[PDB]
Amino acid sequence: PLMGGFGLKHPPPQILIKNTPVPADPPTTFSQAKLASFITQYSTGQVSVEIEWELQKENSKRWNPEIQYTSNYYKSTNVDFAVNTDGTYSEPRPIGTRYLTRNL
Amino acid sequence: VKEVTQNEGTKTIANNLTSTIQVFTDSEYQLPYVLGSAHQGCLPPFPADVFMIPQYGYLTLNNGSQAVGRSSFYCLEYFPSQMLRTGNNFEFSYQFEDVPFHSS
Repeated sequence: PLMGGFGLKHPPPQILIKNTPVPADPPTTFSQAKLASFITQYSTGQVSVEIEWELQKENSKRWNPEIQYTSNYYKSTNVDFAVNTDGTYSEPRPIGTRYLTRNL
Repeated sequence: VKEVTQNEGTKTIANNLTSTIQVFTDSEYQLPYVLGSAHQGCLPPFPADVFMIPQYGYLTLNNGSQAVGRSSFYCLEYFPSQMLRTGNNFEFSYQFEDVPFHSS
């Protein structure tokens, strides 16, 4: 994929969910028209997704230290990757996946 | 292994029986792989020639002459290597992965 990712011929199936329609009271005389009146309704619940990942461990003879991803040492008004005073979670920066080096 | 020493203008060469040499193969390909650039120093075509062994070096990421943060340094003494005196010998065997025939 050009956005980056894992191209999959059979990706994880997409899960579809819908509230079953519940009709409001029909008339007492029969009518062929479909029922256009429903009870206003919504649903809530919990969802768990669990992915097992396989890792390729870094094995390298490089003598000097690697570059690592580290948080800023200096003081700040609020912590990065944490809620603010109002309770809003924010992500300060995009975090790329490549800090390690290999030989080309 | 031979020691050579200079006295005034005369040169003299003598066996050093207790000295060693260090030999290792990089089986795991953890070093910059410097073969395949068509450098000199291969075994001579004609078997009666004696050849000098070329010096090993490698290049790393640069900006101008200066080094960047991803530049790697490799200490070769940091691999395991076999040490051989004058009675010792060295051997290893390698098997090529399946590769298509060169079409001649």
